[PDB]
Amino acid sequence: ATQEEIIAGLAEIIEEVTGIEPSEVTPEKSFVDDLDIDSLSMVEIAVQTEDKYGVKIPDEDLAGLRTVGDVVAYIQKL
Amino acid sequence: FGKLLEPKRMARVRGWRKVGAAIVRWPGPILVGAVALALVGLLTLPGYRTNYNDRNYLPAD
Amino acid sequence: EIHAGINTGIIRAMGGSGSVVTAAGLVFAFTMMSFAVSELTVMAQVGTTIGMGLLFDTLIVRSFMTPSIAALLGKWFWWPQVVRQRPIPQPW
Repeated sequence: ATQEEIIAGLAEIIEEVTGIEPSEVTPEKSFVDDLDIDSLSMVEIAVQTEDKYGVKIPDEDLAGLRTVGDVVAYIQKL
Repeated sequence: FGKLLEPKRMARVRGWRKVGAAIVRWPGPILVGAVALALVGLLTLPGYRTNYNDRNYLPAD
Repeated sequence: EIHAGINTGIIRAMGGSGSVVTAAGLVFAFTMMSFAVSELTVMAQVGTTIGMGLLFDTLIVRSFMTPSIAALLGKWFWWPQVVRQRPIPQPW
């Protein structure tokens, strides 16, 4: 499915960025409550996604997404 | 020979990646802020006087 | 580190090398700044000038200004070479 492949690509990104294993990165938990993420780490995720897997997430919209399911849904709706 | 040079703790690389991404996302405002501090440094420069007397650069004993 | 995107190159080279250059600058700068307690005034002046200049160069120029200019000029930073802003977008 497209959803699981996008989750796999994002999980590879989050593995490279903040050192969190892909096994328990699931779309059923949030970023800042469970993975202990920062605001600037969202910028890291955004920039790495822009270069590696070309798709545009603008400014002032990283804060709109809170869970991994929200981010993968945001990617697949484009 | 032994177990001497090994990396302990991972906290500086993550922070410097964070400030690098901060630079990348907003290259406009960070440049104008940095050059603003640069101008604050530079406006003092044209008023500058030297002293060729070393008598005032030594103790008095 | 250009080939996998230009500005991911900036973040990756920053995390790889800014730490090392800032560590070297900070050690040398504080070693030069400890000269300020000398009773010889001119040596204290030279040490304080070099130390304060190296804090300014390390902390606000090389850490904030130069990567900002590199990220603002973009692919025109490497002229006459023909570099690409992003790689070909790989599939999922």
